[PDB]
Amino acid sequence: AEVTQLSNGIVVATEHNPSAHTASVGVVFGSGAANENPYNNGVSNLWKNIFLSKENSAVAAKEGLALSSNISRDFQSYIVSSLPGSTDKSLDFLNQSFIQQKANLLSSSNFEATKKSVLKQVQDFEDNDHPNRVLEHLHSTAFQNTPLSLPTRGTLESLENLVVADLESFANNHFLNSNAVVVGTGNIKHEDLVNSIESKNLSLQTGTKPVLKKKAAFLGSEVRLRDDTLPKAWISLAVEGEPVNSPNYFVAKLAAQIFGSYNAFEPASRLQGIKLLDNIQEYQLCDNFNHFSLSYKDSGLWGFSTATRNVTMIDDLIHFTLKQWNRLTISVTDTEVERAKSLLKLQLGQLYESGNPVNDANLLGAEVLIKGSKLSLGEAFKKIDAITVKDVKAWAGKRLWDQDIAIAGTGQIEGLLDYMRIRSDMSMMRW
Amino acid sequence: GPPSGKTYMGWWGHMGGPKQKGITSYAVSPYAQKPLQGIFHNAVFNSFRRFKSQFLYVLIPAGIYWYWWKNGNEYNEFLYSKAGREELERVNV
Ligand SMILES: CCCCCCCCCCCO[C@@H]1O[C@H](CO)[C@@H](O[C@H]2O[C@H](CO)[C@@H](O)[C@H](O)[C@H]2O)[C@H](O)[C@H]1O
Repeated sequence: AEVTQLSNGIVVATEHNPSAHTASVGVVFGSGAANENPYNNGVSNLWKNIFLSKENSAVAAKEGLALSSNISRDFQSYIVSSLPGSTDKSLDFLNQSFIQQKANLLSSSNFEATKKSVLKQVQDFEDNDHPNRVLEHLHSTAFQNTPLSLPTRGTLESLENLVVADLESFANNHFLNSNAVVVGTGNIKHEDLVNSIESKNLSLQTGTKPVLKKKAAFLGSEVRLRDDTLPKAWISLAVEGEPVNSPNYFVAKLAAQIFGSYNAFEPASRLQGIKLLDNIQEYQLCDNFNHFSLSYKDSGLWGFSTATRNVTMIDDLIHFTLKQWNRLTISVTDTEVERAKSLLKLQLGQLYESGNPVNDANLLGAEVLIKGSKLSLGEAFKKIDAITVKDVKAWAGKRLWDQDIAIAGTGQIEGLLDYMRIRSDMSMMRW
Repeated sequence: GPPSGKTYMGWWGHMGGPKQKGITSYAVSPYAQKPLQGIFHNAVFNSFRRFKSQFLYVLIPAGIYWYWWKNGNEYNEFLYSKAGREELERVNV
């Protein structure tokens, strides 16, 4: 992970990789679902889909280019992939699609079909993707009536009320130069991509700043979507976590790594050095779980998600997990922190250094849009190696011990007890 | 453990009710709610609700019995006063 960034109005950032074999060029905006309203919610997912439209994709396919678009909470990306030399043609397609096709892609035939696609797409997700649907409701109840609560794909209600005018108004306010970063990852060199950008000119949609509003706030609450027809109980629970640029960003991630992820069906997963495993395998409290330390611009979420068929012992699953979390404040051991350090590094490694250029493009853009430059692993590893048991305890003492929680769940959740019973387990009795 | 009989109530996870689908519920942590002031805002205001709706079902029988008591109590008082010894000799033996 090595960065290089320059500017001339349009901020350009790249990251060379001599052993790439391909290259990805694109634009990333510092506005995602958290920059939408409860009524135009889904407008970004809508943009993503028209950019990947059938027509637009053919025009790129003939050019030997592959398209990619990712909608998140804080950022939004549109990336083009090609061979290392065809990079000059990728920028032409980008310039063509976002500085000329302001009405090409927004035709009544293309739009109504795309709208129809994302509509069925989202209907399916809400209908069958239980673990992600639950996790989305977790964000929805935790940050309710606040920016961070809106689902990245949007709601079926506001999705079907959208018109080309909604797409345009969003573009006019967010697809601006001051809210973007041109990204180039793969094998291409920095002092070469900027030239092709300087080769052209104009300034259509510039000078203007994006809009502002209220900041994300965590609220202790819950949303229960009971469905007895499903074969499992899917739940997600979390406390208010850390925002990107928080002093405890790495400490929180190390804490999540301590409890990690688990798949009851994979032999090696059952053997991990996570004390919680000794409590949940006796009666097989779940099929799987995974801890997380989600971080965004305004706030974060630290917690876990689980899936279980043991619908009569959900109280034990929750009880044991939260009881292990208490340990982070009062008894986490040195070895537990050292095992977490090793594995956090490993995960940060697989994330920041995959052989995939589109992954690096999204990470580069989204990061420079906040801190001004992507963080190197070498520095990340140094901060991770410096984390002490005390750091973890001090952190747990403020974000975990006797703190409000956000819960969401669907399926056979009758066995999931009331809020207070769950909230109580966030601390222990003592003299 | 031995097999005991079936009942209309089970336990957490298999309570005995019909399958539930389509109902979504929401709640907020007591820690995030206004430090309890609903003792003299929506309790004294909404007070006498349970009163004016049900009081008749209690008051009429209460009144019927109280009247019957007072009536019989006064009759007894008269029966045992000087003015009532004549009627007392009659109604008694
Ligand atoms: C039979 C008649 C006899 C009656 C005797 C009365 C007993 C009184 C016990 C009083 C307090 O016992 C005390 O309770 C509080 C919760 O209220 C516990 O607190 C625990 O939960 C609270 C949250 O609610 C956390 O903030 C706290 O960090 C945690 O330790 C505390 O650790 C325990 O020590």
